[PDB]
Amino acid sequence: LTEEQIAEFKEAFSLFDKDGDGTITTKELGTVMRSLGQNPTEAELQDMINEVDADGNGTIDFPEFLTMMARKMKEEEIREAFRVFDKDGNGYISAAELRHVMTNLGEKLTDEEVDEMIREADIDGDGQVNYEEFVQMMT
Amino acid sequence: HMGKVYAALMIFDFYKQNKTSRD
Ligand SMILES: [Ca+2]
Ligand SMILES: [Ca+2]
Ligand SMILES: [Ca+2]
Ligand SMILES: [Ca+2]
Ligand code: NI
Repeated sequence: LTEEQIAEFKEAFSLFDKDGDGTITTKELGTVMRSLGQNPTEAELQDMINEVDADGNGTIDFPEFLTMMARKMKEEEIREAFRVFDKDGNGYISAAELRHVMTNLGEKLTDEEVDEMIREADIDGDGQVNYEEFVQMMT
Repeated sequence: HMGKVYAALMIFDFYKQNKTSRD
């Protein structure tokens, strides 16, 4: 593990943890899932948590949050993720599209930050993320 | 920097793994 990627995990944890109390609840999961176009049920949210709830307190702490990520790490889902960003359906995530999603997740980003992000996932250098580039990132 | 999106999407996808279809 590197410092930078600890920080990124930490930023992500914070996207979910809207009230900043250090724990992620089903409500906070639901809220993020819905901001990404999904419509989870109470039961689905509880299942997700239950899967990695090592201490049985019903909420997600930082290591459990990493454990969620580790599990998923162990395609059709990637096409769907992709569509969340590629809102005009044109096959390319632009910087503005990336920004729109980040804003709907409540994240405040400088123009430069958004471009940095596109630039990291961009592989061919055309300045956008296409589908195969989104796959590599999810992979 | 794009790391945080990657992680949100992992949780996003973990949710998908845990779906139950229609009543
Ligand atoms: Ca919280
Ligand atoms: Ca817990
Ligand atoms: Ca597009
Ligand atoms: Ca590209
Ligand atoms: Ni920066």
